[PDB]
Amino acid sequence: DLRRRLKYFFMSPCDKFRAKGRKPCKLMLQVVKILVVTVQLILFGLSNQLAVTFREENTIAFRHLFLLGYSDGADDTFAAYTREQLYQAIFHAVDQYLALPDVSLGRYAYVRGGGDPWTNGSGLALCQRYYHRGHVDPANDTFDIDPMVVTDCIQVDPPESSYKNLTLKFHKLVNVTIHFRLKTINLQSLINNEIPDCYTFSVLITFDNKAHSGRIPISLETQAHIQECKHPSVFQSFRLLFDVVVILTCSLSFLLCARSLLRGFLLQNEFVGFMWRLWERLEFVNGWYILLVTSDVLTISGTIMKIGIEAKNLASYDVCSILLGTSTLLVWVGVIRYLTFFHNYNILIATLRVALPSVMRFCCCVAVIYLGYCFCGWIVLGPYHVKFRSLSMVSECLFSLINGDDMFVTFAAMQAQQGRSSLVWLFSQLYLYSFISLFIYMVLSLFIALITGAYDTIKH
Amino acid sequence: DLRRRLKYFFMSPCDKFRAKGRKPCKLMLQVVKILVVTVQLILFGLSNQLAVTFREENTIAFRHLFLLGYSDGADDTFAAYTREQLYQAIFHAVDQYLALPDVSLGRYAYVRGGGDPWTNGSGLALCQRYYHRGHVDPANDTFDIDPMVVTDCIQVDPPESSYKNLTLKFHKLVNVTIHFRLKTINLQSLINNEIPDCYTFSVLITFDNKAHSGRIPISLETQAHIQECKHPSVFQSFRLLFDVVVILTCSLSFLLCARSLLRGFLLQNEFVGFMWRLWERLEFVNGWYILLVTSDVLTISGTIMKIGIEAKNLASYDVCSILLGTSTLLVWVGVIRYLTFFHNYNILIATLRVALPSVMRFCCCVAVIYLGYCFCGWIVLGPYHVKFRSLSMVSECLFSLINGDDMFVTFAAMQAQQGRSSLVWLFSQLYLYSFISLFIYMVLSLFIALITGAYDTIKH
Amino acid sequence: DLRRRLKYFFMSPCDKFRAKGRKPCKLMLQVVKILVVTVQLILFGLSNQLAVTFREENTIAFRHLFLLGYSDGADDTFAAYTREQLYQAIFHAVDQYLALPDVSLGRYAYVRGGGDPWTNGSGLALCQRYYHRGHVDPANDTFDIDPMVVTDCIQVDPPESSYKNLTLKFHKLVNVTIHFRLKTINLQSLINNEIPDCYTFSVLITFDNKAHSGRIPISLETQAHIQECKHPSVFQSFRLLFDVVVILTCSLSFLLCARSLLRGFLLQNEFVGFMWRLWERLEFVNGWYILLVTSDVLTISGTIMKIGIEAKNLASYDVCSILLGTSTLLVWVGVIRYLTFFHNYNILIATLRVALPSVMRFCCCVAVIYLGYCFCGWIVLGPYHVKFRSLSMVSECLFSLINGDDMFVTFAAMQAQQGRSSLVWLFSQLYLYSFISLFIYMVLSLFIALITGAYDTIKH
Amino acid sequence: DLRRRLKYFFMSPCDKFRAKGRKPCKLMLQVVKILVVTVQLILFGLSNQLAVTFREENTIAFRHLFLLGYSDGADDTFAAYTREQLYQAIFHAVDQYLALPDVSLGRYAYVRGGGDPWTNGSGLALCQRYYHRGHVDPANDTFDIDPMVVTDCIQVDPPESSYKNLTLKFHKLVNVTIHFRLKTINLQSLINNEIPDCYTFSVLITFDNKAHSGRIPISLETQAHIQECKHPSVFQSFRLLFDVVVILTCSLSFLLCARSLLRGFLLQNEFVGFMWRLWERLEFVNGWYILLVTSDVLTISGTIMKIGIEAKNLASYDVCSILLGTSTLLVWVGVIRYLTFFHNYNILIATLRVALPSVMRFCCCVAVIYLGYCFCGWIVLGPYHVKFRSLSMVSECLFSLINGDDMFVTFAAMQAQQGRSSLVWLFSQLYLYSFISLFIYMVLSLFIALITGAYDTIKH
Ligand SMILES: CCCCCCCC(=O)OC[C@H](COP(=O)(O)O[C@@H]1[C@H](O)[C@H](OP(=O)(O)O)[C@@H](O)[C@H](OP(=O)(O)O)[C@H]1O)OC(=O)CCCCCCC
Ligand SMILES: CCCCCCCC(=O)OC[C@H](COP(=O)(O)O[C@@H]1[C@H](O)[C@H](OP(=O)(O)O)[C@@H](O)[C@H](OP(=O)(O)O)[C@H]1O)OC(=O)CCCCCCC
Ligand SMILES: CCCCCCCC(=O)OC[C@H](COP(=O)(O)O[C@@H]1[C@H](O)[C@H](OP(=O)(O)O)[C@@H](O)[C@H](OP(=O)(O)O)[C@H]1O)OC(=O)CCCCCCC
Ligand SMILES: CCCCCCCC(=O)OC[C@H](COP(=O)(O)O[C@@H]1[C@H](O)[C@H](OP(=O)(O)O)[C@@H](O)[C@H](OP(=O)(O)O)[C@H]1O)OC(=O)CCCCCCC
Ligand SMILES: CCCCCCCCCC
Ligand SMILES: CCCCCCCCCC
Repeated sequence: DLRRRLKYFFMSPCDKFRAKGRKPCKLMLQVVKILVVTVQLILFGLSNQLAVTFREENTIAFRHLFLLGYSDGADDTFAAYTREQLYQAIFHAVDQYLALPDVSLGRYAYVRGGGDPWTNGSGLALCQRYYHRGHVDPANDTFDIDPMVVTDCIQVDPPESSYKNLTLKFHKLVNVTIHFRLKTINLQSLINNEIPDCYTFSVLITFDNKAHSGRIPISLETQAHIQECKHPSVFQSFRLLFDVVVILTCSLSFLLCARSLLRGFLLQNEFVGFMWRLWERLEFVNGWYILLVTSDVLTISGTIMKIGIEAKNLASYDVCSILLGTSTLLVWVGVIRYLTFFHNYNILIATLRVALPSVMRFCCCVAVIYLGYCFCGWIVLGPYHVKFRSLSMVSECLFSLINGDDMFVTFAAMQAQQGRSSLVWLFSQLYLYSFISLFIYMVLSLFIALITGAYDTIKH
Repeated sequence: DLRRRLKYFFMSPCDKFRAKGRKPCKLMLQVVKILVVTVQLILFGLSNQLAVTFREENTIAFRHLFLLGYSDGADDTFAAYTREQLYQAIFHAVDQYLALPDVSLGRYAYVRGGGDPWTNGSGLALCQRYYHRGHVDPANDTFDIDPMVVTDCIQVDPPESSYKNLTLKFHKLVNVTIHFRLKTINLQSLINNEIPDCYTFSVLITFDNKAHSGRIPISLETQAHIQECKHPSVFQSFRLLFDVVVILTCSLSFLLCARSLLRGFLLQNEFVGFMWRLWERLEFVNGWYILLVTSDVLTISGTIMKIGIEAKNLASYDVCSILLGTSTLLVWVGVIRYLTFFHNYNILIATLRVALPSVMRFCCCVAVIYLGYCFCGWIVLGPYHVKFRSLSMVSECLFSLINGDDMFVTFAAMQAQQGRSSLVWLFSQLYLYSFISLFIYMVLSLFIALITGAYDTIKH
Repeated sequence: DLRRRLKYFFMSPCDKFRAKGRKPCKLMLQVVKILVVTVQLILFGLSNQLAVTFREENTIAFRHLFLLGYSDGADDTFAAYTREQLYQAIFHAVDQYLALPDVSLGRYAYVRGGGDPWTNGSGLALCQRYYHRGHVDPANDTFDIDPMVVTDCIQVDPPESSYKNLTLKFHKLVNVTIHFRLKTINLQSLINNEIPDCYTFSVLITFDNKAHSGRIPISLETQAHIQECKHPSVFQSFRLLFDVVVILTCSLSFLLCARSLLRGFLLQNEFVGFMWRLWERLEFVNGWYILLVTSDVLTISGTIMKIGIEAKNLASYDVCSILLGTSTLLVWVGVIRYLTFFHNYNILIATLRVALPSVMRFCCCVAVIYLGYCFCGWIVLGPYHVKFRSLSMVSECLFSLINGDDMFVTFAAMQAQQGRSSLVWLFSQLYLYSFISLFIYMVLSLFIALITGAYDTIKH
Repeated sequence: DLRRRLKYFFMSPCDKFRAKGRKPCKLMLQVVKILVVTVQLILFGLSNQLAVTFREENTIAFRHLFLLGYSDGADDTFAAYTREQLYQAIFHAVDQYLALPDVSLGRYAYVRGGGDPWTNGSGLALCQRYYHRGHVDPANDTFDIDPMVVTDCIQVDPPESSYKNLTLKFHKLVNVTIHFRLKTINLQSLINNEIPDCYTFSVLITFDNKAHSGRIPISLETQAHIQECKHPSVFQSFRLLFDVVVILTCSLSFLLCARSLLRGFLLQNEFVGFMWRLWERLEFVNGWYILLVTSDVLTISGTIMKIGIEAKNLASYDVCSILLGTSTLLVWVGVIRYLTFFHNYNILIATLRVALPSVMRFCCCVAVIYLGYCFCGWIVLGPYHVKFRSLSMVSECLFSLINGDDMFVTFAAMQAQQGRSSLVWLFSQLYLYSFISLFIYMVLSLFIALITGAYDTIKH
């Protein structure tokens, strides 16, 4: 009565087909889903690459146009050190903004007004921020500071020199910023056969004095707002149709998997009832179907967001990419289920499955030692070692060391400071050698031993 | 009747010699083949190195001569950013072309005419390509584009300034190219005792505006056409003879191996016929002889191509090198057969052979997870990480991570973008840590376990 | 009588609670200790990061202000090679010191007098050191040297050119130094909500001729003396209270652990006495409590030093950081004790414990081979290889090689010297290949085997 | 009669002492030998470091003084590309040579005459080498060359401009060289308390045109001839005594070890004779004593060479360093013998010993595959990949790949050439992926398996 039903429920697709001759719709549906999801992700990535490259190339051009004495690879060290240098950089940026139409290799339009920091009819805002009251007398070890920040900002209209009278309050200066906007048209879209779209680049140039260290870093950042151009004309819809096909495939997969999960739950309820006459009742849950339902939800939501983005109604590229990428990862991981139907592959998959619990437990054991080392290295070596400045950076360095990467440079950075502090150098020697020896000779060896033991258990 | 024949067929060379005292011609033939094939490959590579160096040195000299403000290591970032910069670069290249006889350290001759892009009597072609109709008004978010490309190209005759009147259509410009040819004689051939040959370098300088990003990259490429000089004269054939010797050795090896394979097939047919009174019948096939026949074919074809190339009748160096290198690899791999005749080496070789099937199956299992990670990383991190821009690049990065290479720089690239997008940085942390942990603690451990299990099976 | 007491003594916390229902104060005390110690370390590190950054940024600004022709990344090669270059560098540094008020982006005050090398009223000391008697005649292979060093030093008062008359004794010059001090106020302290403190930077510029090689390296170092500003005023104590809480928690932990250790010792004495009617009697010692007592002592001492430092009465940041970091590492390592109470985690921890003795013995065996290789590589390759200049550097290089890091660059450095000395290049080939092969194929394999054997022993 | 003698012969030092109470002179002699040999090596290395640094610093100073437009890190790319550049470089070098007394920071004396290439009274030789007859007409694809090299060389006397009339035969130029010598005194010897010695630097500047590629590399090399200064005088022998002590210790060790080996041989002869009433008779040979005798010979010879060198009668630093380093390596490896006397260490050492034969056999099996890959990669990728230019470089790259080092850069170098040749890029993908997969997943796994099997054999 019930034993036959339970036996059918826990049977492989091939033997299920032999038993009842039903159509294996779900399996071919999953194959088609993998295909279409991968194709959609590839097309989306190819489309996004072009936009990313356009933005990056424009920003590099802006750095070469507006930053005085800029060269590639200098982003992290580009700074001013004298009052003359700072004035020259600021005035050069403003003059290049005013000369852009006659000098630039790109074609840019000016944007006026549109809220702060710009007044009406103003294209460029040159704003200096300094403390409301600042009296600093290091000679007398004295200071009187009101930390309230005051902004004083000059407005420059593009053509068709009040900024040259700028006077900086160096002793109380917090920062200087230059804000402007440039409109351009992405013609290289025609390479991919699309229609050009209209970009507005919001450019911010920052001269940062918040450290008050005598060194003022200079940076240029851009933010791109993309719109559909309002008058396209190119001499002489199969992308939304594919998105709809993807949505329908994922919807059908979700419905079939949900029906299977519901049937499994009903059978579990029947079994518990008949056994009245949780690790065991959760044996009725097909984890692969949980994974498939999750991937279907992620794909549908990401495809809706993609439709929005490609129509220019949305600009949340990161979230859409994360959803689509995670769903593609899950659907490809789901291919392991088909390999589990064959004995030779199932041996290896079962080995991994039976090893996983002890691997996780050993990871928990190793984590406390690893975290102790992280904290110690951060506190002791952070003042001296560039790779130990932040806790996340320390963790990345230690993790790379565990895997035998970037070891000699880590030792050499401390070598460069051996003469300064001998105690810190000796401590670094002990710290690095002990950590590496412990984690390579003993920890990774035990991971290998756990996997080998699981494999030997499976093979018998 | 037949059992004796089958026993003789499946016997080692030494015991075969004991049984019938026949001459082991094939074994010494294989030894000689390995020797001569390796010698030929070494000579060919030594000869190709000189030509490669000559071409590379000439091209570096051209970059220093013709690119304004060029310096070594700037190939990937060399670009123009202003109209003045572009004009200066173009005019500098043309002026250096015209001044070459009096300034260059090399000796070059001019080439005139000879088809497009050059007219008759013209040495240098300066061509600008722009859209047929281009109206771009980013101010009004408007554009009218006919994507048909128009080429307008100026011709410069070498001496024995109409180009100075060039006017670039910056808004519709697709690219600018400079084409010319230089003839030189490779005298350093005398270092290797050969006869100098005549090179024609086709030089192409590209100013690329296809991105329309305000940044125009500049590159110089060369193509070398090598000929026999028509009037050699050096004050005061044992290379083709060696090629013929190689061809004959490989032909004899091919014939002997083919005869052995035919005999094996005949014996298999006899055995099946007698067993009437495919994994078993393919046991009659000597795989080492399949490999030897393949290597003989590859060596003969590559040697024919090499004879053609060295006479200057062919220029397909890549295919010839691939054929000869693959054949040399195969003949060296064939030395394992001789080690299989000794018990202690055969133990290890048999271990590898019995492990291989499960290793391939586990590779198949690991491949789907790896590919899912590839797709996810490409879509999510490609906009932010230089190592994740293309799918092949993503695969290379992930493969290097599996083996503990370039890990910290991968983490640091994302560190550099933590402030921008926190969600993407957190995702990258999860992505990298999970991938590395999974593939190093569990996957490589299982490869080790598979090999160890195979070894323990062999030793019992 | 006694067996019950001994059984209670060697019981887990849960079963102890069942037996006597006593309060598990020590366990929750240890949890609280871990929490507060970690919080204190994080706060201390965040506070120290700001000061480190302030000092580093000021020093970089000084290098750009005072070193003629300095650029970032040139610290290790910055040098003078002509007499004119050296004079220009010295005079540029002094002129920039005199012009600092009108050119610097920072706000600095001059410091006068205050002991050597400065006289009263002098801000900058320009001192040249040369041998008392030096006659060097390489033409006649002759020299007469009195190695006693003479110091002649010019004093410059800051404003509100006797140094321009400096004449260097080039042939007998030992070095040149420029000493001065600058007072500044650390305003960026307000970012962390603290009160700005007063920094005195002692700047030393060295032109070093001790090698007498014709190349004089130039360096700039700073030493920061931090004080409480004597007239703070910022428009509109929960850090010392936390330190006191930490001290009290660690004191209570120390007392409870000491009481437990004393009770264990008394029980051991009773057991030996009753067994009259050291590896066994030390079984009565709880090693986790030894570790906890050590961590308590380190935390208390480090917290006292931290209280001193934050009040500006102490400047021993290195020792305080080492104490606090080591204590945090120990308290996090102590979490393993709680995992040992659960069978599945205890299996892995016990595996590590039983493997440790043989791991240490094998480390001892490997150490002599490693040290022999260190000495050989230092003596043979040190003259030619940058990574082999010092013994500690050699050890770092070899250790990185063992773990598969920085291998190809090590080979390439010797490749760059193959033409010079063929014998040394061949020796380096043998040396590197043999070391790497031995230590990767055999040594690490044996570490894996030891751990696997221990794991198999534990699982049975 | 004999069994007692054989039993005594094969006994440990402790049990030997119990049996006969003889003095263990050899063991303490070996301890003293290790100590003194290590001390000698350390002192020798510290002494050599100073001389190496002096030579390197002088050579860097020469590069900055004599090479026009030279900067650090440009050694490998420093070249001339125009006739004007080459003339300027040559004339700048000669002018700096003539101005050296008034410009250099070092103190140098001129050397005149003394054989070729200098005439009597000449300090600098400026020599150009070109073909005897050279007619190159690339326009007509014609050339008439007599490869005999003619040298024409101008002589410059130092002061107390015929070279300015140099005319270069650019079309037939082989190279240009500048030779001169400078005498200096190594004053920094006083830092180590030694006596300054007199250096003669032979400086060679080469402008190399042997490629005839239009790019002429420029290099500067030095050769240092060190002498004892003939008139030392420093205001106000325990190194040779230590060398004699080392020689005597090694002589005594050699004699005792030779006596033991002779006794072993005599006992073996007795045993074979009595067994009449080679793997077994070589069991009578103590391999540790063979090693000790070798190390004694190497140490004595190296110490003799060191005595010669330090007296300035010899200049063979490389051979002496190799001898002393190898001997120190051997004496430190000999410490394993003492660990073999203890069971727990002997287990691990015996594991390594019993694994070694199969490890060597597997290395032999792996070598043919590795060499096939080396040849294939050299021939196919050498034209395109910098890491594959020479066979030794290919081997170093592949060995580094086996150990997971420098993998991503190897892939990226080929990425940079994907557009050029797609066939070569695909081949490189297959080549690299297959090599790395094979050698990491299967070969290293089998090394681990061999060691684990040996360990399990030893433990039972
Ligand atoms: C009255 C119906 C009410 C429910 C409505 C929804 C019905 C619906 O989704 O059925 C899914 C199946 C295929 O679903 P599919 O997954 O291909 O097949 C099922 C699975 O193999 C399942 O095993 P697991 O996958 O391991 O859980 C098994 O237990 C079911 O048998 P069982 O029923 O005897 O237990 C199968 O029917 O059938 C269609 O797909 C109908 C196509 C119709 C024509 C389409 C247009 C031409
Ligand atoms: C009538 C003949 C028609 C066929 C013509 C071609 C004949 C031809 O290739 O024979 C190859 C053998 C050597 O060939 P070689 O490979 O050295 O030797 C054979 C292999 O050992 C083979 O074993 P596998 O290699 O394991 O398959 C074995 O079965 C054969 O014995 P079997 O015949 O009893 O079965 C051997 O003869 O003999 C010559 O090489 C003759 C030299 C002649 C003189 C050369 C100039 C001085
Ligand atoms: C007359 C007393 C003289 C000694 C004075 C110091 C007394 C002192 O430290 O006791 C520690 C314990 C808790 O200490 P705590 O560590 O939580 O608990 C002890 C441990 O569990 C110990 O095992 P191990 O940790 O494995 O060694 C066990 O043997 C002891 O039982 P036993 O005594 O039967 O052998 C327990 O009492 O009790 C308080 O903490 C009192 C709180 C009082 C109220 C506080 C304010 C509200
Ligand atoms: C008539 C003698 C002719 C031969 C002359 C040379 C004699 C010479 O080298 O003896 C070495 C031994 C110490 O040598 P040493 O190595 O310390 O000791 C020997 C080893 O232990 C050897 O074992 P292995 O090392 O395993 O082979 C063992 O067989 C010998 O016993 P056996 O003789 O019963 O077989 C020992 O004598 O004795 C001195 O060192 C004498 C010191 C004298 C005083 C020095 C100044 C105060
Ligand atoms: C039948 C249930 C077994 C678990 C399948 C889900 C595995 C997901 C891997 C991420
Ligand atoms: C006797 C047949 C066994 C297989 C030999 C071929 C192996 C080729 C390795 C690439």
